[PDB]
Amino acid sequence: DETTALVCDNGSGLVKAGFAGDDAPRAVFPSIVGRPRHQGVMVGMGQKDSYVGDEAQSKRGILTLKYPIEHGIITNWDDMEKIWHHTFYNELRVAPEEHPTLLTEAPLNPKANREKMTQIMFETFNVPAMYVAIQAVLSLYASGRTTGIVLDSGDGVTHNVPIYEGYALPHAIMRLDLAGRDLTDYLMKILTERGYSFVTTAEREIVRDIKEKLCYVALDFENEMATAASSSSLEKSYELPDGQVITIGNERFRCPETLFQPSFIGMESAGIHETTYNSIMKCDIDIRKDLYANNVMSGGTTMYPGIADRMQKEITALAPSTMKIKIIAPPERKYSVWIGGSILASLSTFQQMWITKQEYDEAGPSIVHRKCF
Amino acid sequence: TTALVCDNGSGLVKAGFAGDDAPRAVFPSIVGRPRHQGVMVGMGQKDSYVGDEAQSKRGILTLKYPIEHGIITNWDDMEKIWHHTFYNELRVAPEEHPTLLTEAPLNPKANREKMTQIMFETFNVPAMYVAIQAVLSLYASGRTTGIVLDSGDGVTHNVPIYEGYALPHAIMRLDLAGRDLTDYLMKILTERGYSFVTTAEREIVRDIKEKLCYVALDFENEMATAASSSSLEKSYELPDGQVITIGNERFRCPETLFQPSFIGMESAGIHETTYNSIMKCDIDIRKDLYANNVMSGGTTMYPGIADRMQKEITALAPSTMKIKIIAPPERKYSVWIGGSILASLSTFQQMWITKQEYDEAGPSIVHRKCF
Amino acid sequence: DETTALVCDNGSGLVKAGFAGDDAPRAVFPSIVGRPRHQGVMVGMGQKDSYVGDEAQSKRGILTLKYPIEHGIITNWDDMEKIWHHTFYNELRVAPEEHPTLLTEAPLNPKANREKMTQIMFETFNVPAMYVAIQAVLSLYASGRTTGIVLDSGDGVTHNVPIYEGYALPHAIMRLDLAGRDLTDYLMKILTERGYSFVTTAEREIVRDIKEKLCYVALDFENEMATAASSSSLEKSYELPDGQVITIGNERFRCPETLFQPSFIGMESAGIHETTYNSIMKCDIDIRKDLYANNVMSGGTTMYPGIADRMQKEITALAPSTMKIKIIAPPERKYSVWIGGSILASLSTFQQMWITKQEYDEAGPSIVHRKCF
Amino acid sequence: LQKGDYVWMDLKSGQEFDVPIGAVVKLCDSGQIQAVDDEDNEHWISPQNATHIKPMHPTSVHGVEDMIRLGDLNEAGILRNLLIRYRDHLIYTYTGSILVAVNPYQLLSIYSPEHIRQYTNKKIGEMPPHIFAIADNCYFNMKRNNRDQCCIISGESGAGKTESTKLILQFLAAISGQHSWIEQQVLEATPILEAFGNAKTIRNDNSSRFGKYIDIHFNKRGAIEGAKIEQYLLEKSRVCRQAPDERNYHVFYCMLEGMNEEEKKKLGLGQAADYNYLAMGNCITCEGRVDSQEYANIRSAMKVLMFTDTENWEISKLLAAILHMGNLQYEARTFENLDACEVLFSPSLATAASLLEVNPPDLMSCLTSRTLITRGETVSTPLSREQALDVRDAFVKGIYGRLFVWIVEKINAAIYKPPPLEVKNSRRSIGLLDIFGFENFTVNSFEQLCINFANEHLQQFFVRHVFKLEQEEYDLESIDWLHIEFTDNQEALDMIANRPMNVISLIDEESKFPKGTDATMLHKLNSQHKLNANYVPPKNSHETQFGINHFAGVVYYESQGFLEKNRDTLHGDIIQLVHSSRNKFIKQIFQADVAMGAETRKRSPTLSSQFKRSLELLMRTLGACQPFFVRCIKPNEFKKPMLFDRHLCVRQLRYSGMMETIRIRHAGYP
Ligand SMILES: Nc1ncnc2c1ncn2[C@@H]1O[C@H](COP(=O)(O)OP(=O)(O)O)[C@@H](O)[C@H]1O
Ligand SMILES: Nc1ncnc2c1ncn2[C@@H]1O[C@H](COP(=O)(O)OP(=O)(O)O)[C@@H](O)[C@H]1O
Ligand SMILES: Nc1ncnc2c1ncn2[C@@H]1O[C@H](COP(=O)(O)OP(=O)(O)O)[C@@H](O)[C@H]1O
Ligand SMILES: Nc1ncnc2c1ncn2[C@@H]1O[C@H](COP(=O)(O)OP(=O)(O)O)[C@@H](O)[C@H]1O
Ligand SMILES: [Mg+2]
Ligand SMILES: [Mg+2]
Ligand SMILES: [Mg+2]
Ligand SMILES: [Mg+2]
Repeated sequence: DETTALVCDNGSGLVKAGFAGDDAPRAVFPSIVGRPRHQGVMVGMGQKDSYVGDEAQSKRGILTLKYPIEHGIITNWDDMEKIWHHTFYNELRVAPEEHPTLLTEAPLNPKANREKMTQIMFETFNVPAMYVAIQAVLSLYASGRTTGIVLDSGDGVTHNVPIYEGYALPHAIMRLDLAGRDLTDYLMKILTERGYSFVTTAEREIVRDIKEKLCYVALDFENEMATAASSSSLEKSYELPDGQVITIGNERFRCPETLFQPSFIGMESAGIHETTYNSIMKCDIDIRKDLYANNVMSGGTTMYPGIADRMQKEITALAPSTMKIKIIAPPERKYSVWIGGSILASLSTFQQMWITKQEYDEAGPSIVHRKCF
Repeated sequence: TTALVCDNGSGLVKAGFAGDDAPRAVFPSIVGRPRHQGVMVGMGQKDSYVGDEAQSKRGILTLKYPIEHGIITNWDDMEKIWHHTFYNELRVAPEEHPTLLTEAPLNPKANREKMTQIMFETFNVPAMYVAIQAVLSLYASGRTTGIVLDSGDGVTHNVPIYEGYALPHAIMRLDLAGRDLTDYLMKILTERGYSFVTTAEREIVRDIKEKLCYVALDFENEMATAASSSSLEKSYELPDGQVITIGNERFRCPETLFQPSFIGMESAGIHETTYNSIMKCDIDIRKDLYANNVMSGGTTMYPGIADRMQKEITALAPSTMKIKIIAPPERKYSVWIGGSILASLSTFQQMWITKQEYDEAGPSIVHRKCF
Repeated sequence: DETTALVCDNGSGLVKAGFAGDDAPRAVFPSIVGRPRHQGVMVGMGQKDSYVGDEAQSKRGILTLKYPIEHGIITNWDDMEKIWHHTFYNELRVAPEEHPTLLTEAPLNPKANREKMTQIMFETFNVPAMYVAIQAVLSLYASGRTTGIVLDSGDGVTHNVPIYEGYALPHAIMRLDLAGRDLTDYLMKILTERGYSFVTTAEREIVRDIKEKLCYVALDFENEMATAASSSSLEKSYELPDGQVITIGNERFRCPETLFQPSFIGMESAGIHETTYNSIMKCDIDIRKDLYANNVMSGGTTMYPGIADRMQKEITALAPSTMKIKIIAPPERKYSVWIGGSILASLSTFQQMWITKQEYDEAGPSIVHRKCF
Repeated sequence: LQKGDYVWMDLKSGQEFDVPIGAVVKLCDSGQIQAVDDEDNEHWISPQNATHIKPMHPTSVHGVEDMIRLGDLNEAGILRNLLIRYRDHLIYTYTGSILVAVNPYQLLSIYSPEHIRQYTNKKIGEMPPHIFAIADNCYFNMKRNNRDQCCIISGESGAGKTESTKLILQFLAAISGQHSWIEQQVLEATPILEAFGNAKTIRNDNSSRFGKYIDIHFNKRGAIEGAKIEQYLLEKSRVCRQAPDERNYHVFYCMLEGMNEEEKKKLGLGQAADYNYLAMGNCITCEGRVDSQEYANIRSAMKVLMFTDTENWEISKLLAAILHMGNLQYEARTFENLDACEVLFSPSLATAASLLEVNPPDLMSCLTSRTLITRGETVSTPLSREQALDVRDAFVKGIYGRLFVWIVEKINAAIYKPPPLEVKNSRRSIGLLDIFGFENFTVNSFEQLCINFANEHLQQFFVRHVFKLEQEEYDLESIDWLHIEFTDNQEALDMIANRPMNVISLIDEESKFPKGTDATMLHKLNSQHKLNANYVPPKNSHETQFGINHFAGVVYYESQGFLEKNRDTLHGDIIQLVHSSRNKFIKQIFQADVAMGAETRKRSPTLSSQFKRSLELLMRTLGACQPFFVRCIKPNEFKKPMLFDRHLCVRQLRYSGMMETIRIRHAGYP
């Protein structure tokens, strides 16, 4: 009777899991699987051939870390099973065969991804029911709105989905593959100018931590260049795990800048501001004002200081002067996708939209295409 | 059938049974032969003397070490030493007891293959195994993480280990050891007028080293104190009755460990070697390595060596870091204790090289199985 | 008027110097500085506190040799000054104050190295002009092409730079720190398995000579090992400078194999073949067909007898079966960087891109960042 | 379909131990069995659920002494047969060759000198079941085949195991002509041995923690020439650690209260709450006994067994020293980048040294240091805080174990009467073994694992004996049996202690392995035994329980507690301190140890190693003798003369292993 549903927002970098109804995710941990790369010499030591999640970042210096999901597409279908097993048994401590599960996905992904997710859920873990939903839609549920264009940016993909009164405009959906992982790689590349060298997958985590703790979005890129070149006030220090101290200057705001100028990492695509403006323009003329008044930002990549201010500045420059540009950046936007998923899964109206085991048994893995979205 | 742990060191032989606190037999690894003329007919005549009786009859014999710098030079003498260990010291038949042996990390493969062949054919052991000494030192220290500085009579080597995973690229070896320290003491004693040449006199100088040598924290200050006062001088009585007084030699002899340029070697000191081994390891690993500088071997028993190592490594390392030099009081037998623990483990019982495997594969089986 | 320029390809192991317009370098000597480590007893003998170049090899037995350049980065700015002084005066017989100088540098080096080179050249040797170039571009210049991906491998660094029709793709540039120095150090570690012990910095050159004279690359590593473990056809003999004879077997092809398997020395990176394939696949889809057939190999580390066949086999296995893989290994690739530098410095259109003394005086040492690359 | 019949009515109750009750049929409408299920219950059975009704076989209808010939050979039938006999004051029943006795909780009159002679020279089945009958046939077969016999008494604690041992000895006393003063001594030995060998558990106030064997030696054509008491499988982890709602051995409590105050003052004793070795169980007083009365019983029994007042004072001091060492407190120290200890000052430390008659500096160094004693030097090594607690507890357990052996030796000296062995026919012994039974508590620990491991050997010994007398015997005379399967169950034993990579050694290996924890031990067990069907791995990583499929069923053991109980570390310094002690008694009980000289103390046989060797010695003794099996069942938990709890009983039937006899019947010719 009172069978609580499961919401598993399995992103490219972090896995968010919990129960439908809770305020915050129960388990958050990196989506990595590590394997030993050295020689084991002590006989009788605990021999594990795989480390998943937080356990793989504690024994991080003797492992090779591999993300099973890149750009929102699952490339390794055994590491992903390992991660799902960890999430279900070792993190949530629940039996997968007695809880309906809700999964999230990027807007434009290959259909094979959804089909294999369906097959794995219904044949390996034997879930009673399943549903796959768009993260950008769940962001609106979290924000408590029915109208607005949402800018979701994790570390695999960045996408915009405009919605008006619960109606989505598919032709105005945009998808970019520039995200937090590319930001980390660009920072790791530009750190070599000062002398610091990070190559290993273990050092990639250190670079990501430096990015998260020191990087910010500059409102005026040229002036911030001038200030950084003329003074050391913008310089900050960070201590490496071995005790060495590094100092970074203009990199703090050069690294996040690639969001607005993707040409830095060699991409021809436009910035997030231009992408959002084009997505708004693709919609109907009447919808545009309400879309301007409601810009919802979600994802970890949107957590840089000043990103909302610069986004408002750029969209104000692009948009007509009469229109009022409002950037909605909730403080908990890092978990808005999961919160919206929980709200959606906790609705009575949603309980007849689950894909049940009988329908899968009679239709095959293609039932998800006609049921979910 | 209790396993036998035999730590065939360059200087001393530590032997015993697995699952014991301390080595059963600890005797020097020398083979002495008469160097004079036998005039009394009927006196018991022995071609060779091995170990304690060789030391006892040091006057009329010439002493030779079968093992030099960890490599077995004279296999006939080494076989004699193994026979003495098996039958005279431990009083155990080798054919009924598995035997565990130790070896330096970077010895030639021929040494290991020949040891395997001798064990399986000359002594016909049921099984045998060769292990690295630093891993056994960690086993004795009761840790699964840390960098081990094992210095004996032949070689000095560092092996960094984390959670049981060794980093072979960071393993370093150095040939400076107690034998070189003894020779350097023999050389520097000539400045005071004392002359030691014969191998027996070399053993006497080794005794003098072990009794009077120590490590000074500040070499220049210690030199100044020795030059300005006679407080550091100490007296030692030779077997014939003569007494010798030595001054700055006490701390000059161990200092060659930190300044290998004294004996004319270009290699870096032990502290710099440890620091380089730590730096070669991954950045996440370095903190646990710095906090777990395990020490083993007889050559690390000089007074103040732990303090000097801590000072040098602290100077080299970043200030935020915590440098801890772990020197157990029983570090001379830590390798044997670790070998006993390893042989006692039930998990290790599946990793012995059985006689059938040797009969099939040949002596090359040891590289496939051990390490 | 007719002021010939100077090309100084100061690598990590060798210094190649000469004049613009020449065919081959005029001065090729090791980049070391030697100092005595013993006690001088004979009063009257001329005492030198430093030996640079070939004299440090002639007096190798009583000196400590120190490379001032490691992994392409200059670490000893006094030893580097001594080497540059020796190159200018004692090897070239030319005053540096009246000749423009062209220098080479790794693509992804720290930005302080270039500035320090600029300051040293413009304040110590008083050169009238200067330029710093990238070695892969000069390798293409020597090879006489405009489209191709260059795999340069000296003994400091190994880097890949793809170029199409004179345009470089900076985001596809790969740098990897595994070269002849690491190969020598690995041979010096695997040579102890037979009883040979080289620990001295003077005995490092003997191991380097052994590697240069007896090491090749196997087409099939496992088959080569199986052959070497079944006969004595692969064994060769080398005589030490004191008459001792040493024999090596599978160490001949086990040393160069670490280029394709960096895990041998404990590195997590990928082999040179996979690095080249990734660099090619990081480019535009229209460029890959013309890059697969223009793999230009440069550097001294690519002189092994059989590397061009192994690399072709690996890239053919990695690439689609409809592309033609062609590895271009010129017989003179050991001097390709210098030849290309001479060709570039001899160009008439290049004379407007020199960093003049007035520009340096006006803009400080930072002029080089905007004048070069 | 008739009325008033007996029909097996099968309730669908969710309790784990539920079997059909059956009831007499009443009235006529629908099912309407009722008329008491077996006590008073009503069941308005409908026609739809009439499938719960199965007609009952006449042999099951009336209680049959031999359960082997029972019509419905099922747990429900066997449970029921006990029930009519118990309600009729019959507390004995056969299962072919196994007696089943139900503790009456009342003094019944089935035992009398008339009953002795009445059952004398009577084979099994000649008379109603009786504990005398097992004793008589055991005595008769003894001289008939000139082979030593053994009787095994086992069951749940408080089911009458000890009493049945007394009654069997009483019968064997009377079958001999002389009164045989030995038995009176054996009864006198019971209060002393039970005092030092039993303790209170959550289930029973007096629970046996070891195996008792009484080797009553029989002379040629005679009886009670001599008797020897030998103890096995003594639980020693309890001396230092007690589970919640459980308390240490009764000796410490009986000694601490009910003694002259001046005697306490000399020993330094106070109350019982002060000592952690007696108060961590949080139950000092056990309702239903006045331990002071037991102290008089203990001392008086000692006086009969030639225990002089000097000996008891020697014993009391050692027990006094145990309690004071228990209250010693250790504090962590860092020394010089190492692990060091510091025993906080307390009157217990000074009192312990005085009681042990050792130098206080010597006691301090021995508790907080270890010496290598290699050839040529000594070398002292500091101990960590966890290691210091280990050597302290090992010393405490060492004293109590050796003290227990001495008491058994002293009792043995007065009753053994060494038989003249110059004749080849030495004597024909009849061993009586009083052993614990299988338990499956809510929380099972290291103690339960060794206890459950022991019954695996006993059950295998029991199964083989039954199998031999099964179609292997009674078919062998007439009917073919080779087609019939007689497989054994050694897979469980092989996984536990009889194969490489067995469970016990993995516990021993993890005890000494560097940085060893209970979590790491569980991972070793999971990695090695995941594929084995007998092993049930924990479902999650956070779960700390592993399941082992014993013969009775799957039993889950808590990983926490291991690697702490299974560490009996006695260094050489401990024996050195004992040898130098002024007290002669402490040196006397360590007599084998004070002849030291072995560095094999790295072995220091752990509680697992000692338990196995004791079990192997026990099994060899039973192996040499032909076995007779007796099962004792407690009908109810609240002691009442007539109350038969079904769920409690059937649990004991399943865990006893008696059901294997019934199973092999079905495989053969039922
Ligand atoms: N405080 C922060 N500042 C900047 N970036 C952040 C911050 N916290 C997280 N990130 C980035 O967000 C990325 C993933 O975040 P998130 O969107 O929660 O996961 P997912 O991509 O699975 O949705 C990480 O790669 C990280 O670089
Ligand atoms: N107290 C001491 N002080 C200094 N050196 C010592 C001391 N005791 C032993 N040594 C040195 O230790 C060396 C041998 O120690 P050991 O480790 O047993 O040798 P091996 O490593 O060859 O087995 C001897 O050469 C001796 O010089
Ligand atoms: N024939 C050869 N075979 C193998 N390696 C070689 C050969 N010739 C030169 N090398 C290696 O090339 C390295 C330096 O060559 P070079 O490309 O001139 O270096 P750099 O580019 O740093 O000046 C040396 O370390 C040497 O080991
Ligand atoms: N056959 C019996 N007749 C009378 N009382 C009995 C009988 N068996 C057990 N009891 C009662 O049970 C109580 C405890 O039984 P005991 O045999 O001591 O338990 P355990 O088997 O645990 O030692 C005794 O007080 C005794 O009165
Ligand atoms: Mg997301
Ligand atoms: Mg040694
Ligand atoms: Mg080069
Ligand atoms: Mg009892």
